Amino acid sequence: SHYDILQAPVISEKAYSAMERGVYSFWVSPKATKTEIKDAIQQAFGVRVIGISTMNVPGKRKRVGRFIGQRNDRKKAIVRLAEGQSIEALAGQ
Amino acid sequence: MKPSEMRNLQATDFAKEIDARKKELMELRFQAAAGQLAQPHRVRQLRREVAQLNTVKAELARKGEQ
Amino acid sequence: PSAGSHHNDKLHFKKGDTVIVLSGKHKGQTGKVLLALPRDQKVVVEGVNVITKNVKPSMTNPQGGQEQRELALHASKVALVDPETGKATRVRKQIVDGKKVRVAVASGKT
Amino acid sequence: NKVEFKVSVPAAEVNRAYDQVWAGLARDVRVPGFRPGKAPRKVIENRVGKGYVESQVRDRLLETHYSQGLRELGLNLVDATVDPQDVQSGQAFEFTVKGE
RNA sequence: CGAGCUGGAGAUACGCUUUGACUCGGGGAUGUCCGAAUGGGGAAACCCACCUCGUAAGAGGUAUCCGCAAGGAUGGGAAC
RNA sequence: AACGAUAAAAGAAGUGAGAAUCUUCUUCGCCGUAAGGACAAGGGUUCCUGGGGAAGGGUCGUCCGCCCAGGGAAAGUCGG
Repeated sequence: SHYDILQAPVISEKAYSAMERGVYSFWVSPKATKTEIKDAIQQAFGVRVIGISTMNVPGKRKRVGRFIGQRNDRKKAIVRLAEGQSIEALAGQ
Repeated sequence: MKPSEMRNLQATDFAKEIDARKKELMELRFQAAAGQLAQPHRVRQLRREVAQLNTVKAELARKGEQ
Repeated sequence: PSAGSHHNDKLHFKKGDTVIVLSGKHKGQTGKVLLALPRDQKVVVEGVNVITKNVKPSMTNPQGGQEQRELALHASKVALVDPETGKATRVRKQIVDGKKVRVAVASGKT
Repeated sequence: NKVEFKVSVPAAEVNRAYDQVWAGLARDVRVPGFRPGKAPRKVIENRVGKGYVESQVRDRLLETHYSQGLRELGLNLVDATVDPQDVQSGQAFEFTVKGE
């Protein structure tokens, strides 16, 4: 409802260089919409959001072996703020 | 966790614990992909406590309704 | 390997009792059991000491010669041996705890 | 025969001492977080900024002394025992290493 | 039952256990999506609804066959 | 025997345990209704960064559309 719909944080170099102006991005569960998540990111931290996307995101990866490869699907959501430059301390990271 | 000093709660504060561990574990994942998580047991025990809630209230729907 | 299902899932010994070693190297060598499990059936007695060496790729300045560790064993010994001779279990008594059984042969102490 | 050697280093040359090593190693160490060339501030101290900082630098400096000590003299010394001392919030750091 | 456990691959650390863990017995509760599946649709696991209960979430109902108060039914079974 | 169209190559610099065959430079040449570019079907993560070198690459290979780690595709209006 508010704390639901999640997956894993983001740490790239581009997802950070843009976070300096107010561009956050938090992955979500393999199943989620855009209307339900919209009210799960604003009521989770405490700030209005405008943009937000979510879609299947697979990623075949492995090492050695004849046991194929698994396809992990983890949707990703990239929210955005209008005037809010920071929320708590995750922006000053 | 299981004693009678837990199932005595009504359907207002007892349900508050349900969304208390789910949100807590949410702030534990961000430390798993950042190298700040040093308590692997903070997830095992946590999820184990979450099940010790939805199972209790579920019993109050058969013992008091038949 | 049947996971060593030859015997059973229990243990005729503990992790705090005195157990000697026989039918092998070092006869009459008494010691205390540390780590042990019924699965792979392993016993770690302070009696049998085997000089071993650990190998580490790169963990902040390796430098590790031959350390001193213990070696696991099987049911090639006799647990609880104080009468200067190997015995077993056949006397079950009680004191004030009716939730635990006792062991004895011709004495009573354990 | 037991001898204990010690050293007293002022907090004057301790801060910049790590600022050159931390940022210096970051430009070499391979971290899945970011590519070797750009590093934020508040990320490396969260990845390995726990026991891969004051520890690595310590074992690094010490090892250099023992290594070069055998290259300038050419004679294996005796056995010594290094003792890890508690680290402060960021000031004078002392240690004690004795031997036979 | 009892003083070990943390699945096979056995590796690393955190931890769970003598206020009776693990494991074995045996009942309960949770049970996404598909699958006769039957809400409607459909190149299985995908898309779209409608209604009722209701702070959000969320819950339940929603095919056709015979009696038509209950209930039963068309699917699956190596071989027999 | 063959190493897969008779569109050829050359030198310098660099790298490296080791280079005809990787990189850089400057020249030579060949395609130019194409040997350019953009989509669709179809493949699937081959893409980009850093690594690696057994095997695949009809020689080498320090290189790869090969092997590993990570990251990368955010649209009320383009398709549906």
